[PDB]
Parts: sequence; C-alpha cells; structure tokens
Amino acid sequence: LQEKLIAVNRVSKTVKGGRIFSFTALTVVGDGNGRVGFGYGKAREVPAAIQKAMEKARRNMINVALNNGTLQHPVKGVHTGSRVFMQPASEGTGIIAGGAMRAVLEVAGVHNVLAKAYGSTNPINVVRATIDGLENMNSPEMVAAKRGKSVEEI
Amino acid sequence: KIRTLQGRVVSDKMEKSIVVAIERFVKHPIYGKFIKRTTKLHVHDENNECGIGDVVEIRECRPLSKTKSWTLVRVVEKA
Amino acid sequence: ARYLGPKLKLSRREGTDLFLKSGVRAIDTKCKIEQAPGQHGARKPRLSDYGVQLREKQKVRRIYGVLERQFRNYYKEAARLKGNTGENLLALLEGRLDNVVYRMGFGATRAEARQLVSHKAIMVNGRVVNIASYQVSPNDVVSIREKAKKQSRVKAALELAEQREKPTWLEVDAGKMEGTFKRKPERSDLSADINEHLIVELYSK
Amino acid sequence: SMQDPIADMLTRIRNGQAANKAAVTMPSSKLKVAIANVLKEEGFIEDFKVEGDTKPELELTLKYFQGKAVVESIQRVSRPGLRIYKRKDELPKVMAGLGIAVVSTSKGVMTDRAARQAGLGGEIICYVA
Amino acid sequence: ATVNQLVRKPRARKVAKSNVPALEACPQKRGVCTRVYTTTPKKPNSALRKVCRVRLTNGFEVTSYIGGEGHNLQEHSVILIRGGRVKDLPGVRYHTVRGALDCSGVKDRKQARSKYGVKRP
RNA sequence: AAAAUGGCAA
RNA sequence: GCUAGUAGGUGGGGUAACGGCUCACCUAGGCGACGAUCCCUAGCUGGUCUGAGAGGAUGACCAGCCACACUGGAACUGAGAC
RNA sequence: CAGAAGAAGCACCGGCUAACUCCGUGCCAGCAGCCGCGGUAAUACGGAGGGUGCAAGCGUUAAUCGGAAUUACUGGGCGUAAAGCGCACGCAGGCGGUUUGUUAAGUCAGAUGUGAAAUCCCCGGGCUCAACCUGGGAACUGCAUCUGAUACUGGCAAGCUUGA
RNA sequence: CCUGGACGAAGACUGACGCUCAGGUGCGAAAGCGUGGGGAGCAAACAGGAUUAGAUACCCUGGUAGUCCACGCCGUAAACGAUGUCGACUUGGAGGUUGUGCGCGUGGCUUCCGGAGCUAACGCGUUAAGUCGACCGCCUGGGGAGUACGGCCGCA
RNA sequence: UGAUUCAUGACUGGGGUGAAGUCGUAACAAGGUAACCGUAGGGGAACCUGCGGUUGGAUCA
Ligand SMILES: [K+]
Ligand SMILES: [K+]
Ligand SMILES: [K+]
Ligand SMILES: [K+]
Ligand SMILES: [K+]
Ligand SMILES: [K+]
Ligand SMILES: [K+]
Ligand SMILES: [K+]
Ligand SMILES: [K+]
Ligand SMILES: [K+]
Ligand SMILES: [K+]
Ligand SMILES: [K+]
Ligand SMILES: [K+]
Ligand SMILES: [K+]
Ligand SMILES: [Mg+2]
Ligand SMILES: [Mg+2]
Ligand SMILES: [Mg+2]
Ligand SMILES: [Mg+2]
Ligand SMILES: [Mg+2]
Ligand SMILES: [Mg+2]
Ligand SMILES: [Mg+2]
Ligand SMILES: [Mg+2]
Ligand SMILES: [Mg+2]
Ligand SMILES: [Mg+2]
Ligand SMILES: [Mg+2]
Ligand SMILES: [Mg+2]
Ligand SMILES: [Mg+2]
Ligand SMILES: [Mg+2]
Ligand SMILES: [Mg+2]
Ligand SMILES: [Mg+2]
Ligand SMILES: [Mg+2]
Ligand SMILES: [Mg+2]
Ligand SMILES: [Mg+2]
Ligand SMILES: [Mg+2]
Ligand SMILES: [Mg+2]
Ligand SMILES: [Mg+2]
Ligand SMILES: [Mg+2]
Ligand SMILES: [Mg+2]
Ligand SMILES: [Mg+2]
Ligand SMILES: [Mg+2]
Ligand SMILES: [Mg+2]
Ligand SMILES: [Mg+2]
Ligand SMILES: [Mg+2]
Repeated sequence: LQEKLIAVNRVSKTVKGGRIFSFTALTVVGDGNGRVGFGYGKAREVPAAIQKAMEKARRNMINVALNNGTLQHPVKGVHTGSRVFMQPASEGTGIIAGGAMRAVLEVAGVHNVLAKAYGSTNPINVVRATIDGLENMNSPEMVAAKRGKSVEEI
Repeated sequence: KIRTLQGRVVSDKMEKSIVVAIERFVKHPIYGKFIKRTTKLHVHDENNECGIGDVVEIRECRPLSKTKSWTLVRVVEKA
Repeated sequence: ARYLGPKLKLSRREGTDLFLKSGVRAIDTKCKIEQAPGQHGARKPRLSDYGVQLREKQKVRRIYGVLERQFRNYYKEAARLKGNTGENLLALLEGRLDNVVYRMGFGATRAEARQLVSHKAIMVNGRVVNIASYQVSPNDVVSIREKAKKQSRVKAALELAEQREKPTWLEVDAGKMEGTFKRKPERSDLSADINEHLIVELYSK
Repeated sequence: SMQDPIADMLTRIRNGQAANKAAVTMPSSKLKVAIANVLKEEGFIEDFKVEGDTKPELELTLKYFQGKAVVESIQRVSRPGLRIYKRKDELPKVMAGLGIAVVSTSKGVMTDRAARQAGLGGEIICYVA
Repeated sequence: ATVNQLVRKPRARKVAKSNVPALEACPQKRGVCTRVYTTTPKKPNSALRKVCRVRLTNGFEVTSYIGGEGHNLQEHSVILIRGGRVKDLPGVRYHTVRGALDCSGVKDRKQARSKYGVKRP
C-alpha cells in the first residue's frame, strides 16, 4: 500500500490557562490498482497525528473501477464546498490535477487523467470530493448488467 | 426561381410605396436561443394595392428611390 | 550554451550516476556520490512535489547535456507527436547524433561524443554532420571520418562500450568504426529509473 | 403553468427512482411514448403501457438492479426556453458512450448512436445514464 | 441569470484600472526632482525612507522611492522612474531606476548589482 | 438609586 | 426623441450608370427602446497573442480593402485623379 | 596551418518557490509581488562561503490573456455571507395541454457556388540540424442556392377536454 | 345599506380562451405636508422637578403639534418568511380551522415536528431552502455611498 | 446667442488618513433605558424622544 501525507495543520482550542495547540494530518493510502482510502488523524504531536490518519486510511479503503490506469468516463465529485471534475486521458498524459487530488489519484493507480477543482480547494473536502467522484464511476460491465445488455451492445 | 421575401405591411402612407417588416429567426451567437429579428424594407407598390397588416411577397430590384430597392410581387394575405 | 562546470556535483545532486565520467573507475571512488554538493549537502531536506518533478527533469537534461530552451522544445515536439508524450520525449533525446555516437561507443562520454561531432569527426550517411542536436532517422549510418579513425580516444571509447550493455536498436562494427541506427529505441530499451511522467506533468504545471 | 411535459416525464422518473417507486404514471402523449420506447429498448425502464382513450395515461415500470435505480441520472437538454439541435457530427456522447442521448430526428426519436449510424442530426431531448 | 435576461443585457467585464497611471503604459518615464526628502513609513514599520517628488515629461507630478543604501539625488536631478509601489509608503507608486541618467548606482553593492545600477567589480 | 474610563504591542 | 431634400410621388435636368443626384410641383411622410439622434473612442479584414475549449485581448511585420498627401477648398487633363 | 589557445554572465536561496550558513547591522540602515522581515545569536537587511535556476544572456518595468467557475454561453449566485421590486394588474416580449391533417419557416441530410494567398494543423520535400523555405492535403466551424427528410419547434385548418 | 374575493357538492356549458411580465398603471403602515373641521385620553416639542461629575436623557408633574374626521399630497418601513410568480413531482406524525359523502372517508386553508434529499453551517423538509420546467427582478470585496452631480417626481 | 468639456477660484460641505489631543460613553452582556427600521421633532457630540414596525432581544426561578 502506498501512503501519502496530504496535509498537516496546527489547530487550537482556548482554555482558561490559554491556548492548547494540536496537529491534524490528512493522509491517503492506495494499492495502485483501484483501492484507495483517506484518513484524518488528530494528536498533540505531529507523528502521532500521522499514525492515527494512516491507521484510519487503511480501514477506510474503497474500490474504484479503473481502466488501464485511466478513468472509465468523465466524473463529477462534490463534498461541502469542493467540486471536482475528472476525465479520462491518453497514456503519457500524466496526472494533470491539483495537489490534493493528485495524491488520491496517484495512490489509487490512476496514471493518466485531466482534472479541475472548483469552489473550495480545502484539502479535507477536496479529498472527499475526489474519492466520491471515483466511487460513483461506472465500468462498461456494470452498466451492461444494470441495463440487462451485453458490453458489446453497450 | 427568383429570390423573394415575405413580410407584413406596417405602413402604406407613402404614395406608391409601402414599409414591409421581414421577420427572421436567428440563433443568438453566444446564448444559442433562437431569437426573432426584424428587417424593415421600403417597397414600391405601383397600384397602392397593399394595406397595413397585409402579408406580401417582395423582390429585390434596381434603386427606385433613396430608400427603395425592392418591389411588390403579390399580396399573399389581406389584413 | 553548454555546462562546463564540475560533472560529479550534478550526479551528487541527482543522487544517481549520470555517466558524466568514462566509467573506467567507480563514481564512489571519484566522489561522495551519496552526499549532495556543498556545505549543507550532508543534510537531506524533504522534497516537495514540485521539487520531485524539477529534479527528474534536471536529471534527464543532465544525462543528455541539453539546456532548458532546447529541452522545452523537445517536450513541445513530443506532445505534438502522436502517441505517448513522455515516451516520445525520450525517443527524441535518444535520436540526437551526440547520444547516438556515445551509444555506438565512438565516444567515452556524451561530452566526448559532442566534441567528436562538433569537431567534424562524424559522418551521417557519408556526409559530415557537426550538429550535436541532429536527429538520426532509422536506417541511417553513423561513421567516424577516415582522418579521425586513427584517434586514440575513439579506440578507448569502443573498449568501454564493450563493458557497457549494448543497445539493441543500434548495430555497430568496430575497426570499421561505423554504426547503423536500426530503429528508434522502445521505452523498454531505455532505463526504467527515469520517470518521464514527472517531466510531462512539470511542463503542464 | 405546465410548459414542458417532457421535463415533467423525466422528473417523474427521476423522483420515482429516488422514492423507489415500482412504477410512475402520467398523462400520455405521442412524444412521451416515443421516448419511453427508447428507454425500454435501452433497458433503462422495464416496460411501459398506455391506458384510456379520452385522457390516456402512460405508466412506466421502473427497474432497480441491486436495490439501486438503473437510471442514475436523467436530464432535459433541449427545453422550451432554449432549444438544442445538433448536426450528426456534433451529436453528444453521454458518460463516454455508456449513457444515451435521446434525439428527435426526421426519422423519429432514437439514441445518439442510432442517429449517428443513420447519419442524422436532430433535437437533443435528454441525456440518460 | 436567464438567457433571455443576458440577451437583453450581456455580462459586463470590470474596468481594471492601472496602478501606475503616470507611466501611461510606458516601461519608464523621465522626470525632474522637484523635492528630495525622507518620509516615515506606516505602522508597523519604522524608518526614514528616501523619496523624491518628480515632475514627469508627461506633466504628471508623482512621488518615487529611491531604493538602495545612499543616493546623490537633489532638486533638479533628472531621473528615470519605473513602476513599483512601496507598500509602507502611501502615495508612492513608483521607483527611481538606479544607475540611469543623473541617478547614480549604489556604492559597494556586490549582490543584485543590476537592480542597483552597479557595474561588475 | 447611582455605577464613567483603561494607547498599541506580541 | 430625430428629420423639410426630410420620406414618397410626377415631370424636367444630370450621370458611364440606377437614384432626392438636382430642381419645380404634389403628398406628408421617414427614422427610433431590435437604441434612432447626440457624445466619446477607432482605419477594417485575413490574421496575431492567450485560452482545454467557449471566450478574452489585439490588428506591428506580411497580404486584401479603405482613407489621406502642409491646412481648407476647387476644378482641369485623362480610360482612369478631383 | 598553429595553439587550450581567443570566448560566462545574470537573478535567486523565510513561505508561496528549486536552493543555508557565518559575519556586520540592531524597528536603524534597509528589504518587500503577497504574507511580512529589521528593536543584539536575522536561512528575509548588507557582505562572504556554499547552493538553486537560467545562460549569451539574465533580471526589472510596462502591456495582454491565463490562473479568475471573480460577469459563470459552455460555467455562479440571491433565508442568515453581496443579491427577491412593499404588493399587484397588465401592454410589448418570452414561454405554453392534447389529436389529426397540411405546410416545410426553424431543424436535419446531401449537392453546388463561394469562403484570396499567406498563416494554423497533417503528411512530405529543401538548407550539415534547427529556426527558416517549400509541395500536396486538411481546415476556413460561415453565407447563398438547389434537392430531399418530417420527429421536434413554428405557421395554417379542424378538433378534443385534462389547464383556464 | 352597497360591494370584492375564497371554498365545497353534483351536474351542465365554453374549448387552451393559459403562465410570466421590461416599460406603464393602481394600491401601499407610521410619521409628515395642504385646506377645512374636531380634540376626551395619549403625547414629539416645550416648561418645571429629580437623578448625576454633567444629564440638552432615562424617572416625576405638566403639556403643544400630532394621534381623530373629510378631501388632496407624500410613496417610504427589519413594507420580513430578511425566502418573486405559476405549474408538476417526491416517505411520515400530531394538531387547528372551514366544507362535504357514507365510525369510516373526501376537499380548502393553517400550526408544530420530522424522513430522504438539500445546505458552509444554522437549518429547510409536500405551505421545500428537495427534484424539475416557464417568465421576471436582482448580486459581483470592505469603506467612500445609496452619497455627489445630472434627470424625473414632490408644496415641502 | 446657446450647449458641452477641461482648467482654475476667495470661501465653504462632507469624506479619508495621521500621536498615547479634548469632551463624553452611543453599540456589543438584559451593554446597565433590549437593539434596530421608516419618519418627525429636539440636542456640544456620540445621540434623546414621539408614532408605527421587526426579532436580527436577555430573563422566567
Ligand atoms: K516592523
Ligand atoms: K438628398
Ligand atoms: K424623382
Ligand atoms: K477578431
Ligand atoms: K485632407
Ligand atoms: K491616357
Ligand atoms: K449560467
Ligand atoms: K410540423
Ligand atoms: K405581456
Ligand atoms: K393637545
Ligand atoms: K417579477
Ligand atoms: K467651475
Ligand atoms: K441606547
Ligand atoms: K426613532
Ligand atoms: Mg541560444
Ligand atoms: Mg485616429
Ligand atoms: Mg479557462
Ligand atoms: Mg474628362
Ligand atoms: Mg524550498
Ligand atoms: Mg547577527
Ligand atoms: Mg503582467
Ligand atoms: Mg473567465
Ligand atoms: Mg458566488
Ligand atoms: Mg447583515
Ligand atoms: Mg444580505
Ligand atoms: Mg416579497
Ligand atoms: Mg427548411
Ligand atoms: Mg486561405
Ligand atoms: Mg404542428
Ligand atoms: Mg397618519
Ligand atoms: Mg393634518
Ligand atoms: Mg401626559
Ligand atoms: Mg412625560
Ligand atoms: Mg426600500
Ligand atoms: Mg408588517
Ligand atoms: Mg427586502
Ligand atoms: Mg402577476
Ligand atoms: Mg422541520
Ligand atoms: Mg439620495
Ligand atoms: Mg452604553
Ligand atoms: Mg442601551
Ligand atoms: Mg441589544
Ligand atoms: Mg428627548
């Protein structure tokens, strides 16, 4: 499983004594063959936060129906303020995507894609929008089964 | 054939002349909605046959006046 | 229009041997290949995504000795050419007369091959070509000039080439000191160490 | 007032699928029946039937593959407020060909693929996926 | 907005006014120093920043920052100005080009010499 | 019942 | 809101040629919220730059068209020029 | 023919953004695109060593588009962030239930004419390569006409009853 | 006394006669303005008494315009559901109010709660802020400013 | 003789910026008289008061 640290942020809560600082870590893990999950971890120390995120990511993996390292069709994903568009690309195109989307796509095993993030580019919401787009992608085989047709007919 | 336009007479006040409104349905270049556009032509009416609200066929001709280069072919519909 | 500085620093920055020396001796003996150049070289800073992309592009450039403007033009050509842009790009760099002369073993290094080409010691299809960037077509014959055949450097380079792995797409005859570019190298023929996708992504940044 | 009966039909399917209704019914029309035939032919709906003469009602039987609606998206394209027509060369592809575009051509209502085979353009009624 | 509304009134683009109007879309302009003085920056900065009031060839009168350490500018000095506001000096939208016309290069500069009109040692 | 005020800093 | 040669008609003159082009007489028209009139700015195009595209910006060089030739005005000669 | 001879600079190194330390200075002098930096241990000023990026150039300024889905046709919004007219009637305008026939305006298909050449793009050819030059094609998304198609939209005619 | 609208029942009738609406027109709280009345209570202003450091206030005692009527003007309000109008569609529960058929139905309007869905969140949730269609109005960083200037309107 | 545009003009209106100035304390908590909207009158100033309106008011033991 490939693991990528997307973002580390210092957050704060106020108490009578003063401010209490903690760290958050957004991570993604993937098998490079259409399995990908994201993890969000919080702790007083950065390494602890990363470890918690990685552990969550490993148990939150979902399956994506990739076609030869590319998407099946153009997909739109939305979470909170983040709206993402992703489209299949030719071999050698590479990952043409923004940073947060890039990590998800790389670990998922997408080698070629054209993407654009609209609205908020907040990493936590972008990761969720991206994974949402991928999960709702339809293979030709699944469309054929739902429509009661053969893939050739589709 | 001969190229002709069909339009509604909007004025017949001039002597031997009428103003005819030609309607064209055109797709808007950006928005893509089909919009009605109007072109008004001064037309020669030798017999002063046409009346306001009539539907007429007109053909292009040589200049007959400053603003007239079209002539009446027939009155398709009376008002 | 050419890098004339120390060669091993480039390899040290990349962290891999760029074959900027003959290979008569190991790079480790010549320099501390592992350590990056300079005072703070021993420290290994975390590299950003941009950093990773930049370093890959610089590595490929340093291997073939191409400056940015020419390398950018290669990228643009590779993108225009049909098929895989990254594969097209590597094919263009391989097609350079300079590279072909080194791969045929006429030159010990690409820089040595460059001087040979520049100094009119190389003929393509029986015509003298002194342009390093010249693109060699399939079935072209690259040969040393009769005058330059006697040079000691060329003979030494041929011996070194025997030690190195032989390119499948090139047929070379020693003594005759002529070679034929049979076909454009496949991606499989080239090293898998290079990640061309990073370069393509970088130029789309 | 009611100014787009086709959009109403598409919405009834969309809402019915969302509400996991077994079937949806509406006032019938020749155009609606034509669209229903394409939907049935492409396997988006199980069946359709028309009942009554003075006021015919079209009933469409919806389908769910695994407790999930087969029609994941259905959207009006050409609409009264903005009509969309395309040449055969510019005929739209839905979900990279996995979906269908319903097209009204001079030879009748058909999928984009069928229209492209017949080398005909027409009005893009709706996208279905 | 509906298509019908856009047909009646199309989307309108912004004015996009220049921040360097005195240049009048020229890379530089020549001017004569009417006054050379120092001004304090706005908070949270403290300094005595060197500026000149300049009357340009186009007739506009503007304030221009004199960058680098030390200068020879006086009233009646002919200088070349370029675009570039000074964040902490309100109303200063231009920089004096060091080492052009009457303005001399900064003395004893070894780095970023081209930015201060200093010839190679 | 009355019950005003407290430079910007980091 | 704009317009009295103004808009149209009849006849005469004029032009290489149709024509308010000009003139006499007659009618009262004509234009305009699908922006007339007025104000400001501007040579137009093939193209060029940018952009995934749709757009946006631009019209130097090259080629097509137009306009101008100290400023205002005028004709003459000529197949053709004001 | 003779000889390494005659031929390297510019910006940058706090984050964005590839590249770090020492010394000097001490809210000064100065830097600065933005966020900001400087009040005695400054990777942010100035110099030096080292490094990064470019290279016969390199920076700066001006200017256009991009990123900006930040005028949103493609492709945005309006309970509280900017945004529903105080409410309503209503002309122009936009849009409109269902059936048949007819028309063929829109629409669609094909053909013809035109859409200068250059340019752009593709496949080639020529200058040692390239830039550059050049052959043929494609394209010029348009406009007009002719001949067809008739589902949808429009027109016309006759209806229908579900809206009114 | 004159008069507008809504809703229900069962039939009959007309036969798309519809929806929206720039400009236009009408209506439009309170205060205010004009003319003529009226004037108990209340009460801007005003006066005095307190309170207070001061007290042009809050509190007290008084008190004029005004509040009322006729007619004309003004045309604005957090004129708010801060939610444009019309139509279709999409799980429920408890109420209120008003019809109607045979305890069980079936209509109109309305209050609370909540499901999916939606939403930045708060929340909305068949009376949508859900899912769609038609048409209109409006927005484009904060100040400067709903101000200046010009126009139109108004007695002001 | 008009229109329009630009420049300028004693003085004057409001706006902005700048010292740790002077006078108060109007708002934010029930901000110590809930706030705010329209309007009217008054007052060194923030504001106060009347009339109607809104909740984008706290409290309820
Ligand atoms: K400071
Ligand atoms: K005339
Ligand atoms: K005449
Ligand atoms: K253009
Ligand atoms: K002239
Ligand atoms: K002649
Ligand atoms: K839009
Ligand atoms: K028809
Ligand atoms: K109307
Ligand atoms: K009284
Ligand atoms: K409206
Ligand atoms: K004046
Ligand atoms: K108060
Ligand atoms: K008040
Ligand atoms: Mg060069
Ligand atoms: Mg000009
Ligand atoms: Mg874009
Ligand atoms: Mg002559
Ligand atoms: Mg870095
Ligand atoms: Mg120090
Ligand atoms: Mg720029
Ligand atoms: Mg844009
Ligand atoms: Mg927005
Ligand atoms: Mg507010
Ligand atoms: Mg608001
Ligand atoms: Mg309202
Ligand atoms: Mg037709
Ligand atoms: Mg051409
Ligand atoms: Mg019809
Ligand atoms: Mg009143
Ligand atoms: Mg009164
Ligand atoms: Mg009283
Ligand atoms: Mg009192
Ligand atoms: Mg208002
Ligand atoms: Mg009210
Ligand atoms: Mg409002
Ligand atoms: Mg209405
Ligand atoms: Mg609720
Ligand atoms: Mg005002
Ligand atoms: Mg207070
Ligand atoms: Mg208070
Ligand atoms: Mg309050
Ligand atoms: Mg008071």
